[PDB]
Amino acid sequence: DKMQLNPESADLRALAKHLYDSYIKSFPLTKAKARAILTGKTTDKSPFVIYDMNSLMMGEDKIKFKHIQEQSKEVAIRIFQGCQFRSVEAVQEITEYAKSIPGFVNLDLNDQVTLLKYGVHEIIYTMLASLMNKDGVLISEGQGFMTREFLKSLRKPFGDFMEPKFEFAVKFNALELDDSDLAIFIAVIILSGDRPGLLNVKPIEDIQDNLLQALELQLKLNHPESSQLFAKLLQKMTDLRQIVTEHVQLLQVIKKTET
Amino acid sequence: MGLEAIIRKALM
Ligand SMILES: Cc1c(C)n(Cc2ccc(Cl)c(O[C@@H](C)C(=O)O)c2)c2ccc(C(=O)N[C@@H](C)c3ccc(C(C)(C)C)cc3)cc12
Repeated sequence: DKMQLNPESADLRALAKHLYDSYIKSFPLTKAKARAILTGKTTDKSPFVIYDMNSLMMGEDKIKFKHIQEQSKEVAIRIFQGCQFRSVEAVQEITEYAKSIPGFVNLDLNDQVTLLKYGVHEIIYTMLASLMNKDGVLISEGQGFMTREFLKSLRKPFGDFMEPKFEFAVKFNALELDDSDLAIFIAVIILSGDRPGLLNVKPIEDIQDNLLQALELQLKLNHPESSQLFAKLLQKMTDLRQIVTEHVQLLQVIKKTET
Repeated sequence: MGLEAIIRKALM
């Protein structure tokens, strides 16, 4: 038929394996290790759960997103300053992963910055779904857990801040992807040839076509029940750009009235 | 440090 064990198909399985190994060393908290925490399938001393204001104030008497602090006594902004803090940390983790993509470092150095400039947001929201469920999201490298309703119980600008990510994560986690699917999918997002300001679009697309081939074979082998999952995963790349747009539109309110 | 010096830094 179509799928066969040719030398070309093995090279796509070797690329998937290579990207998976760099996916483990670059990103400390993987999905499989995060799902075991959420479903209690592990024995990691049962991390803390922040579900209201009393659990937040009491839970902060243990090392948390207050790393460096005495900034922003208000809890609505202090939580938001923690998300942007680890987001910067996620930029360095994604960039270290991008270096392991075959051909990424061989591109123009300015294009490498451009691909990561407009790509980190979509990957931060993709990998955040691995830390989420219907109840909340793992925080502080799995040592905490902030509920979805407590985040929504914040003020008007900050209450709807995490909710679009939860609504994406519910439908995205329903696809039941593992780390082997996400590693290639993340590499496809980086090698996007439609980023603004790209100098050499052709060699970026030549790598993405190679990543798409590896992602196609991956989802066919790993997911026999979900036909057209490769098609569904590409449409999710359009869900992500709306989360980025809603996040930018949320930052407009901060400049307007937040003094 | 506006998301461009951070990526430039990590890209040694
Ligand atoms: C990476 C990440 C994690 C692990 N969670 C869960 C999470 C929940 C609650 C708390 Cl309190 C938290 O914080 C401490 C506990 C921690 O992470 O362990 C963490 C996030 C929640 C929201 C956002 C986000 O939407 N971030 C937006 C505002 C942005 C900001 C800046 C950028 C650039 C640097 C690329 C410009 C990109 C996206 C990012 C993350």
